Amino acid sequence: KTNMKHMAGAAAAGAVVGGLGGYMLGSAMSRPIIHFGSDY
Amino acid sequence: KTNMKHMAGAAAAGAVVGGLGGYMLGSAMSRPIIHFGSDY
Amino acid sequence: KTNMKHMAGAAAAGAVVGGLGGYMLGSAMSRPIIHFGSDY
Amino acid sequence: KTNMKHMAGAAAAGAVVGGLGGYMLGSAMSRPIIHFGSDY
Amino acid sequence: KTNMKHMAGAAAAGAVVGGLGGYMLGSAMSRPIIHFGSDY
Amino acid sequence: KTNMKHMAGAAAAGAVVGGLGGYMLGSAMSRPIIHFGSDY
Amino acid sequence: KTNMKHMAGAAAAGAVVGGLGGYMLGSAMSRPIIHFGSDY
Amino acid sequence: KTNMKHMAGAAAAGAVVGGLGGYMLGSAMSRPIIHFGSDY
Amino acid sequence: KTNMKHMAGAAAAGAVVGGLGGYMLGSAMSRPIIHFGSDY
Amino acid sequence: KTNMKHMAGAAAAGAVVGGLGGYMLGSAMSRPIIHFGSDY
Repeated sequence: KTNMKHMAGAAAAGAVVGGLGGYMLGSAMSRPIIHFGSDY
Repeated sequence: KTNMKHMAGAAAAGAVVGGLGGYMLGSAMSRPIIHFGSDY
Repeated sequence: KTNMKHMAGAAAAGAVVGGLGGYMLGSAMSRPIIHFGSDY
Repeated sequence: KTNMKHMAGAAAAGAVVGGLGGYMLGSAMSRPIIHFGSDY
Repeated sequence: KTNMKHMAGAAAAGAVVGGLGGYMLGSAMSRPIIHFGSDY
Repeated sequence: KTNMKHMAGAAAAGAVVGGLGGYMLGSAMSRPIIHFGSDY
Repeated sequence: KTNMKHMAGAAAAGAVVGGLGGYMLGSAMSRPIIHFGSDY
Repeated sequence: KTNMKHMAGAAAAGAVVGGLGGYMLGSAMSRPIIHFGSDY
Repeated sequence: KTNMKHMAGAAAAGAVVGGLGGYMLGSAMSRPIIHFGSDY
Repeated sequence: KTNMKHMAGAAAAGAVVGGLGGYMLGSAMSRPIIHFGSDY
């Protein structure tokens, strides 16, 4: 029995926020997640 | 028995928020997720 | 018995929000997800 | 017995929101999902 | 017995929202999903 | 003057090749492209 | 003057090739393209 | 004058090649590209 | 004059190659590229 | 004059190669690239 499981080459997560004009009284929220496969 | 399971080449998640004009009294929310396959 | 399961080449999820004019008193919400196949 | 199951080449999900004129007192909501095939 | 099941080349889902004129007091909601075939 | 040009929500291109039976002395070639609109 | 041009929600291009029986001495070629509108 | 040009939410390109049976004396070539809009 | 140009949320490119059966005397070549918009 | 150009949230490129059966006398080549927009 041979097993190869739960792999990925490259994974990247991020966010870019830019304040250049206007007022921006609110918010700029970002929550990007990456989850692989869990074994049971 | 040979097994190859739950793989992906490249996975990327993110968001770009740009404030250049207007007021932006509200919000800019982003939640992108990536989940692979879980074993049971 | 040979098995090859739950794979994908490349997967990407994200959102771009741009404030350039108007007021934007509301919101700009985005939740894009990607889920692979789970084993039972 | 040979098995090849639940694969896809490339999968991408996202949204683009642009505020350039008007007021936008409301919302711009987007929830695009992609789910592969689950095994039972 | 040989099996090849639940595959697709490329799958993409998203939405583009543009505020350029008018008031937009309402909403712009989009929920596009893509689901493959599940095994039982 | 206000301008919004050359946008798309999500774009994905790929190919899946599976060798499970037969001989496959030939080839399996795939070249899928996606090009947006160019400005002049 | 207000302008909104050359947009699409989601665009995907791909191909699936499966070798399961026979000989396949020939080829399986696929070239699907997607081009948006160009400005002049 | 306000300008918003050449954007996309998420873009992904890839290929999955699987050798499980047969001989595969040939090839499995894939070249998927994605190009945005160029300014002149 | 305000300018917002050549953006994307998330971009991912990759390939998965799996040798599980058969001989694979040939090749498994993949070259997926992603190019944004160039300014002139 | 305000300028925001050539941005992306997250970008990832990679490849996964798995040798589990067969002979693999050939090759498994992958060259995925990602290029942003160049200014002139």
